[PDB]
Amino acid sequence: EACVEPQITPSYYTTSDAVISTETVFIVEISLTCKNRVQNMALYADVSGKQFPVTRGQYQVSWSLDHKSAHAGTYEVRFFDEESYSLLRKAQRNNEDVSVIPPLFTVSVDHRGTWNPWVSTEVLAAAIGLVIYYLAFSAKSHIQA
Amino acid sequence: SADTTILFKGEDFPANNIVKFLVGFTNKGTEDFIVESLDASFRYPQDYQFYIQNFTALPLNTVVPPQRQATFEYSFIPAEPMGGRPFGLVINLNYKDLNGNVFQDAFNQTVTIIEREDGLDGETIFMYMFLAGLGLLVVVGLHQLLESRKRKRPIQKV
Amino acid sequence: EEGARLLASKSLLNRYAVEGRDLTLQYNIYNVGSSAALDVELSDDSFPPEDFGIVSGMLNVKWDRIAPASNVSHTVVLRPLKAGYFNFTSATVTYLAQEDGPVVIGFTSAPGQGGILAQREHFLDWAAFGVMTLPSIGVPLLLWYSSKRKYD
Repeated sequence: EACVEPQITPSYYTTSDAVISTETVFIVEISLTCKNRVQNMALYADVSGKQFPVTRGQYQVSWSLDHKSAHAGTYEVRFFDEESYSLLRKAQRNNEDVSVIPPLFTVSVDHRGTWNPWVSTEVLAAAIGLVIYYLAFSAKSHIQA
Repeated sequence: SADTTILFKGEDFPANNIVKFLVGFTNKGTEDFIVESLDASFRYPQDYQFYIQNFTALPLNTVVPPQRQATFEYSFIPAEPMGGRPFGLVINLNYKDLNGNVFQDAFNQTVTIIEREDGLDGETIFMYMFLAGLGLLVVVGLHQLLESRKRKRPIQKV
Repeated sequence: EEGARLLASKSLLNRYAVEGRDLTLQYNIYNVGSSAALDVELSDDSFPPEDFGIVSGMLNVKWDRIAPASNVSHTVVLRPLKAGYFNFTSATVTYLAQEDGPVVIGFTSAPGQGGILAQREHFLDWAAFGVMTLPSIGVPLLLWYSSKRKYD
């Protein structure tokens, strides 16, 4: 539980085409198989002061935010065990910092390159019809001269 | 570990919001329960006798031994606007034996939503309506102002 | 103590990422209950064999673990064969709950069809299709400019 071997495998998420599509969830897979026997207990993930609902682990941090408001991959997410979460539940009302409670460990995430494309990948196909306006202008000229 | 519980997270339901319910029933009976079908549909709260809307119910035929539970999900989106009116949501265990008859062993729940807009694009329709009303009132006002201004002192008009 | 079980629905994210892109099906879990589930089953029963190929033949994955330690596999690599119309039929995700035993038959089927044309002869496809005809773009303009230079 001390993260003796900090396994850090970072991979990003496609997040579809967040500019046009609505499935805008940035869920980066930072795999962390540390020297721990974490099992049958909800290892709580506090990232930017927000406690993510942890299911089967999550190690995949999922910020379900719009791309315009989630163009960030670097995050310090603190993993707290059951006792640390219980202590935090009482310490938070006391205006105590996240780092003044005995934690389990911490993870640093770096996934710069958020959202990676063009806004419209299909409407530009219809723009090929604009080239026929040149021959239409030529036909108008033929009508004229 | 876990026990029987039915839930729906967050009460921020916009207009015509889709509400989902998940139910897991711990079977306290003396025998394994084989639920053939489940009852779930929205209707008029005061008069539940008539079926104004029949919500789709997928057959499940779930089998659970006693003191265990199974989880099932449903999702209903009110086509007609609604607010501040719970519906039935009655839980009926349809367990049948080799005899071929089902014995009804039946609580209620709540549902509510705040209505602002609806349609393919409700916001643009409401904005267009507001703009049309503003334009008609403004054009009437300016017509009256032009009629009044292009005269003498409007005191002998009476 | 609560529900919020598996909800691994297959969404129509991109339908076009890169040339020769292999679909990376991912499964999402959101549960807060303190209990655990056993005997996971991942079956690719409803998949298009003509346009998508499964890595490990007929995928039948059993995990039977609820732990933040790790998971067997949730990144299904569907390898396409050739360009065309691909349908995201469904992905079978059942659970043989050790508490009860019978199969929790759940598979999210969606009518999501997407078109990816020939990459070489959407964006790359249509761009290559448009730029295929070179003479029709330049030769009339070449003649127009020749006439202009002869007349101006």
